[PDB]
Amino acid sequence: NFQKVEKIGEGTYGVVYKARNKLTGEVVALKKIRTAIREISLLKELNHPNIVKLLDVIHTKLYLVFEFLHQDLKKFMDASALTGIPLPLIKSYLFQLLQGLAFCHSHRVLHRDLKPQNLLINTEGAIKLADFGLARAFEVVTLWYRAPEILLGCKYYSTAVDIWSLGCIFAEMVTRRALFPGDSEIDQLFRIFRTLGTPDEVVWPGVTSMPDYKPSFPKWARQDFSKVVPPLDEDGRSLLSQMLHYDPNKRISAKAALAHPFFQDVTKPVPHLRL
Ligand SMILES: CCc1cnn2c(NCc3ccc[n+](O)c3)cc(N3CCCC[C@H]3CCO)nc12
Ligand SMILES: O=C(O)c1cc([N+](=O)[O-])ccc1NCCc1c[nH]c2ccccc12
Repeated sequence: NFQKVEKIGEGTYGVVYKARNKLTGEVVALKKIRTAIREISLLKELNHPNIVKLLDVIHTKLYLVFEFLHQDLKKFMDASALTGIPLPLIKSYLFQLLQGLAFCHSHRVLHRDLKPQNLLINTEGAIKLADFGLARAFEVVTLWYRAPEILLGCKYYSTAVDIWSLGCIFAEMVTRRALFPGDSEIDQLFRIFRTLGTPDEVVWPGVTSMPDYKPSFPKWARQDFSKVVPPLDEDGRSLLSQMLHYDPNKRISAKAALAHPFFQDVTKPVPHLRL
């Protein structure tokens, strides 16, 4: 084979290896997965600083060669759990991720499975989206970041599902605890309901006609964001509240989120990375 190879983890659609090109010496990441071959390959020339670069596509069964990043945000959050990630770095990372989402959404590409392990960081302060759910689009599953319209059975969900996931990640960076740590689809939905209130037609028109909506759902009252992400200042809570709107049509877009006052003082700090 063309590479020398070491496992780094499991994406949603296949296993990921750190590897060195035998002839070139390039250090890269290889994802092994298992027409569509087409639109994936366009993504080689659609590049953004906050999206992981796809280097090559190879089919026998399907290999994807990516640039290599040195840490993922789950490991970085775990490493930072005793002290917390500094607010300026949280804010820089959120801003960068919204830039990546604005870009891919503007090209009508959804991610669909944002989670801390899929967000990759380097020593220079960048963070990049990875592990796009693009294989269906063209070992226990984590539901903690799933938008409620997905859980309620919406077939044709939108770019808003990514804003929801990013909102959950934002909250988790701030509080150092997962916002909605469910272990089943209904447990995930009811954890969301218990925190944000059971949605109704007032806050989410059409929710009661969603495929998996049940009139027998318990009706929980909404608690206040002061309780949900206490340390976060009012600008951060306002932005988070707009990222976690039940109605996908009221939920803030990535482009709109970038203009939120929370980012008026955004900067690009350097993380303390132990590699
Ligand atoms: C795009 C392919 C890729 C490139 N770098 N990289 C990294 N680098 C960080 C890193 C390096 C060395 C050891 N560790 O533990 C982390 C991790 C990672 N992933 C996290 C773990 C689950 C699989 C996979 C998901 C997201 O692609 N995927 C990638
Ligand atoms: O990230 C993955 O694992 C992944 C998986 C599959 N797949 O499984 O078919 C396909 C593509 C993937 N990444 C592409 C990253 C990418 C480069 N330029 C872009 C421009 C817009 C949106 C995204 C990108």
